[PDB]
Amino acid sequence: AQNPNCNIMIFHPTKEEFNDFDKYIAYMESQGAHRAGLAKIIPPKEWKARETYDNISEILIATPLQQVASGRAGVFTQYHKKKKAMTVGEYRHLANSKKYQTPPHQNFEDLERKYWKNRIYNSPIYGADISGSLFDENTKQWNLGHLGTIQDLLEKECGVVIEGVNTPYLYFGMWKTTFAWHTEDMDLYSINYLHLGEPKTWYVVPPEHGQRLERLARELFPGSSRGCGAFLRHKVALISPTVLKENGIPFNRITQEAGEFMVTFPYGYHAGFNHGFNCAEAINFATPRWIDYGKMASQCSCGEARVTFSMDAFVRILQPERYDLWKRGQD
Ligand SMILES: O=C(O)CNC(=O)C(=O)O
Ligand SMILES: [Mg+2]
Ligand code: NI
Ligand SMILES: [Zn+2]
Repeated sequence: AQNPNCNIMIFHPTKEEFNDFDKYIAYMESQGAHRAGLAKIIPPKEWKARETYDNISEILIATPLQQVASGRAGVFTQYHKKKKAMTVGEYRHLANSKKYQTPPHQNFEDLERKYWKNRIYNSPIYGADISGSLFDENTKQWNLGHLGTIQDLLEKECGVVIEGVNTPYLYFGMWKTTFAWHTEDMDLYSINYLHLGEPKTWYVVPPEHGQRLERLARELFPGSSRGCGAFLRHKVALISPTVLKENGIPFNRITQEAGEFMVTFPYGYHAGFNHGFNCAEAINFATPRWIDYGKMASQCSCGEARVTFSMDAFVRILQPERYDLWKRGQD
């Protein structure tokens, strides 16, 4: 069995290997990359996402979100307070202001220490889930707006034609912006490209050990667990690496820098934080190996998780028994 310790693997495809996206995902899996839940892909030196980032300041962040924490430094939840719209240029200036800018630090490890010590005492502002793309239309390799769609994959694998679409989303981050512990909708893959700016640190639990993280989370967040048998789908709970180590939960960590891709694999729980002003693009995708995970994915039916239109068909076809309850939670 490849990669039996479930380490995060880093790949360096050549320009020729970068042509066929599906093939390269299946190659990474042949080497055991999915066992970690997360892999890093460094593009060949000849590749670029677009020519420059000099003209993105007029993109609108319609609903910036202030991430307010509650709890203790290593075990907290966050809620998102809506703020007035602002452009990317306005947000960049805000991120770089004295109130929000990255503090002085020695290296990534020191900054990670500072994040876990101090995150809860501040409320950073995040642009999230902004439909759009920064890939040039002429970029033919690993262009996150030109991937094979999940609806087409389900049709190819299972024969059923379904409604829905699959487009990418932009994220604008700042120091301490935080992504809570979660798997993807319907335990899909994700891919994330860091277009510009400061890094993103990731934490990940191997898919084979995801239920260990869920059990800890039910212990640490006991009211939330009583409210919903899949409350991590709310995407609000944080647990630090120190707490995970104290409780014997298997995980790994890695820092993504600008110009790098990260792939998350089905049922790989992940969380993390941004180091400073940055812009990322991400999208969900499927492969044939996903189908079995989609069929078994938990679902939130309490009303909290609310998700895209296109998840309807996935639940309806892959999880017909759960469909009526889940749709009630959508309405
Ligand atoms: O840019 C981001 O914070 C969100 N990314 C993830 O959880 C992911 O791509 O799966
Ligand atoms: Mg612009
Ligand atoms: Ni994710
Ligand atoms: Zn719920």
